[PDB]
Amino acid sequence: SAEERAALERSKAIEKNLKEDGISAAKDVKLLLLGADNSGKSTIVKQMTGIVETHFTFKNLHFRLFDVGGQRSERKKWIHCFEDVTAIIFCVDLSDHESLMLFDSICNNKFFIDTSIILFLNKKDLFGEKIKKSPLTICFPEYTGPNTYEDAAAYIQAQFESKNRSPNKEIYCHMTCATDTNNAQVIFDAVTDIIIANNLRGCGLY
Amino acid sequence: ASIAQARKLVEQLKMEANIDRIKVSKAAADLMAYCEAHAKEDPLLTPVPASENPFR
Amino acid sequence: ELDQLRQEAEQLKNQIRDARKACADATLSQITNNIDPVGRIQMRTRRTLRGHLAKIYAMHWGTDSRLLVSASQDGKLIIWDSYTTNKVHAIPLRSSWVMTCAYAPSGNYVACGGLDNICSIYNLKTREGNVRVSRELAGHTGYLSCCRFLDDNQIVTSSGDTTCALWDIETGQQTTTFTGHTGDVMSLSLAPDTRLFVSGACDASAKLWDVREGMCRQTFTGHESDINAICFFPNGNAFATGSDDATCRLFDLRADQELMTYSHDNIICGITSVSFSKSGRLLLAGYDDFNCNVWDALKADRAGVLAGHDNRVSCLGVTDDGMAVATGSWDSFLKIWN
Amino acid sequence: DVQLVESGGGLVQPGGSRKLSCSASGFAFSSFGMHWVRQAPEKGLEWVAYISSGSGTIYYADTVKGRFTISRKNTLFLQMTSLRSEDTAMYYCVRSIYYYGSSPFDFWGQGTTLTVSGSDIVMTQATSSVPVTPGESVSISCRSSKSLLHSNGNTYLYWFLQRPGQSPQLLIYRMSNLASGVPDRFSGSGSGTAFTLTISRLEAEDVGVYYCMQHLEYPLTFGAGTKLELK
Amino acid sequence: HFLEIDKKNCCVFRDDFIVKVLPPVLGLEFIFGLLGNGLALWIFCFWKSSRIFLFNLAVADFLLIICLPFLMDNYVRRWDWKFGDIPCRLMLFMLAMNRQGSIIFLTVVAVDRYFRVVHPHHALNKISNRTAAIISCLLWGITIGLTVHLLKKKMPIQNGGANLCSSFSICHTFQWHEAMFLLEFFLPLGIILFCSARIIWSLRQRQMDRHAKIKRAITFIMVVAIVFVICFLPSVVVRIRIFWLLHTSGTQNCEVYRSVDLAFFITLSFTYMNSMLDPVVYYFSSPS
Ligand SMILES: CC(C)(Cc1nc(-c2ccc(O)cn2)no1)C(=O)NC1=C(C(=O)O)CCCC1
Repeated sequence: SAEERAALERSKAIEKNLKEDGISAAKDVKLLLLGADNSGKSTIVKQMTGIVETHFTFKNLHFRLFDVGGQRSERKKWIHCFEDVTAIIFCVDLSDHESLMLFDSICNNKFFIDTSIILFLNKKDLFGEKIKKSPLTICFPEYTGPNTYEDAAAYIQAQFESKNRSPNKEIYCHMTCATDTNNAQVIFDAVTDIIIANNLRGCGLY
Repeated sequence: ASIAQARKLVEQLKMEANIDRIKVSKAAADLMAYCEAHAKEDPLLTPVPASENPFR
Repeated sequence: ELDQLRQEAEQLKNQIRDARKACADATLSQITNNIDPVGRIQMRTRRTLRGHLAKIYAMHWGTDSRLLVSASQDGKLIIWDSYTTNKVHAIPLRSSWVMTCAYAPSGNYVACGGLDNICSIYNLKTREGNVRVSRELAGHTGYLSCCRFLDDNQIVTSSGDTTCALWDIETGQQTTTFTGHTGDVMSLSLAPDTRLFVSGACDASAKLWDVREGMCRQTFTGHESDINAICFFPNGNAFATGSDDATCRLFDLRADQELMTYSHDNIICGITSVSFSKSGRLLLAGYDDFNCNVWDALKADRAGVLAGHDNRVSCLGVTDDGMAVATGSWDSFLKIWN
Repeated sequence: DVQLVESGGGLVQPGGSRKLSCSASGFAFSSFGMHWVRQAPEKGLEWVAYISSGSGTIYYADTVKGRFTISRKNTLFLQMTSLRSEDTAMYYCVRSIYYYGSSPFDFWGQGTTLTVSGSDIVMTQATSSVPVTPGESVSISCRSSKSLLHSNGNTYLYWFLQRPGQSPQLLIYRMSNLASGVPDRFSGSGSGTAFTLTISRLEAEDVGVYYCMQHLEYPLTFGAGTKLELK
Repeated sequence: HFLEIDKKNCCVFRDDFIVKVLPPVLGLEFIFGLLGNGLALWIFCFWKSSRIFLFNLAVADFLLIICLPFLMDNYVRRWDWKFGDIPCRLMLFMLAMNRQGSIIFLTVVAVDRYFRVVHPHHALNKISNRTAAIISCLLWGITIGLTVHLLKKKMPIQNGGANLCSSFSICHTFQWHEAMFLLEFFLPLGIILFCSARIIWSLRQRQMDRHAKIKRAITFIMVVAIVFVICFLPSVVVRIRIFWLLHTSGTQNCEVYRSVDLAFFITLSFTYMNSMLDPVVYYFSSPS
């Protein structure tokens, strides 16, 4: 052929560059970060109108967190972009109701019936201070039990966990006091459990 | 605030309703005539032979 | 005051509906029943453009009908030489969440956009030999869903903030804003003469925008769900809108109402792309069912299926000369059919 | 700006060795291919060596193979060994990029004067010199032994302009496409085997020497060159 | 019974108890293995690294059971191998290649599971289909070269009035045939046990064994090793008894070998029960 040989040379070179880039990017762990406004997403981001990406490295995994809550548009026309995320991190402020509706919508979405959500119950100490003056009845009028941290927090967690229907997913709940830096380790543990579950699925055993 | 929005909507409807409209028969006949006149120049509906097909 | 305005708006809607019903003295099928069918229009995969490592969200042909630009969520916008499958350029996007791309009619520039709310105009004919951003267009409050060049100097974009805007790329500021949609303007298509354009929005309506004075001219309704794709009929006097209601419809600009409906009982997947052949007789539509169908635009019946993808087709486009149709899919492969 | 400046000229004894180095700045040197073109003290251009992007392939002229080698910090080198008496020439550093719609040989270096103490496509220009005056129109013709119209439809004749005291500049690439920045007054014509560069409303700035080059296959043989002289 | 082959004395028997017991078991195994792995291959045909390793194991077992009806004909006619030279050299080679491939792909599937559970983030878990395919082809090449040396031998062997097509003849010398037969059990058993134990311990220590899926994903890794053990151990211990008797008493009088030879040929059918029980790794515990 003519200098089309050199054109094929260029094509092969940039094809090699594209694989190398794909190989390098395959090691990243994509996580979708969701929640209500001031629910503690930025709090954990600090501790550790468009889309906002936050990335951190922990034990040789390059976690990428996408705080897509800044989009002032309907989710269902772009939420399919994140259908391949490893897990969804859902932040809830215990010191604050629509978070349950949002969580029901996101956990049961068509694209996320097989993506397991991670649930963080932030503001644990603020909730413990709040319960000393008011009981959950204000937030949950059907609540019938003692005004205690151990029972009220467990009831809230049960209310959140009740929203899933697909058996093929799990909800990894955890409770953060906004002062502990352990959240990175918690995310690592949840992500690695999700990964080995997906591997057992991909070997036909799970 | 709603008064201005309603006025804008009704002004849009007024500027939209006055548009002249032809019968569906004429528009459909013209679309069919365009589709007929360019039928011989449509490689997808008249299959192209491999002698001149660039994607052969 | 408010009640009077609402009542007058309702009366105007009734007047428009009455005029539209008075114009509909016949139907497209009732006239084209005598037209001979095109038969089984089958075609095979001539090229397979491999190289994207993630879901492809947009594809656009150059006006020269040989080069094609494809954008994928992997963060790369690759320009393909479709005759020889060779990759000409690989453009690393500043953000991976791309939802659309465009090829300038002169071939000098390429546009990109997505959840960034920013449209980036890449320059391909740089003196330095590398592809670099010329201007970054910002100002939309929501994700940019579609963008089309009118020429090298100006570009029109549609966004999820219900606004379509016309940009002056030389200065980087909006020249004209188009408002009136209730929901996201998920699609756009400039007329062949570029004097006016349409936009398909998620409130189940398509509006006819005129570029110069920047005011809405006509609005079309009839879909029962969000419109995902739109395309002008080659004559420029009609356009087909493909909705998520598993149907696509042909509208007439001069008749100001729908003409034909392309639907099938065995189809439940929503449309993702719509395009016409060069003569406008065949309407190829992409579906979420991993398949793409070819509709005889004058008869409203299927002529073939381009079933070659393992995932939903996200973009489709017939060449400017009509010699081939490309389909992009979430399986990361773009196939050329002919 | 885009610059190609080279160094390493001067006197050398016959049979010696010397390094010619080309320095590139202002452009993506890694993505471009680079050539070496040399001009005899009173003759036309001649192609010497080519190194592709990423050093994937290297080509040499018939009279250069074995003696020189080309290597590429954004710098290009020519290791010249066993210099003959006939290797004296001014050596230019030429960039080129290849893809659909690209314009090879677009920019040329300034050149370093260096002095010492049969199956290829031959190409000829029928007229040695054409006298011309401003305002009129001139026509330089060039021919090749083998047809340059390749099966893919492209014809690979290139036209270059060398003003006196200046490096060559690309005018027409692939025999019909006007190079970037060149005034519209130039035009390429002809197909198959005979080609012609037409200059309409010629000006005093177009006076110089015109070379025709093929790119169908290496070596890239230039024409003898047609001198457009004033009056 | 007495025989002389390969410059060494041998003795092989032809008891009718084989006729009485074996053919129904062999026929049932053949039918069940066909109905299992032919359907499994049909599903696989109409991919991931684990999936193609599983397909390779299915191919090995399918080839073994395809060889098997020739052994049906061989037993039904009392080791009168009327087929002759070339079918004997083809059959013995292909059977012995199919077993060693089945064993080796069981082991490689166990190793893949171990790397998928014990070291999830290791790069081996994201290998491309090309690398897995070339690894599978290399492993097939190893299995084929490990046995092709037995194809060259001038089969069959005449004993009395019967034309025997066999290689497990008992006698006092050594062929690679016996050492590798006894390592293809011992070493793969070691790797299987190590990998299964590590997977079980890693799943339980991580406190997700309580999940219903990870409550069967453990039982189904235990039963894989249990099936391997039941299927192969009896033949290997009986041949160990053969070796013991040969080393302690020699072959000067083979009359004491009738029962143990009968046991040897009655237990090798367990290497086929491996093939009928194969779909435990394909069908069950899977959603598909
Ligand atoms: C050939 C074989 C298998 C004995 C043998 N195999 C090997 C060997 C060595 C190394 C290796 O990696 C694999 N195989 N060496 O000897 C044999 O006699 N088989 C018989 C049957 C069977 O086993 O099914 C059915 C009845 C007839 C006897």
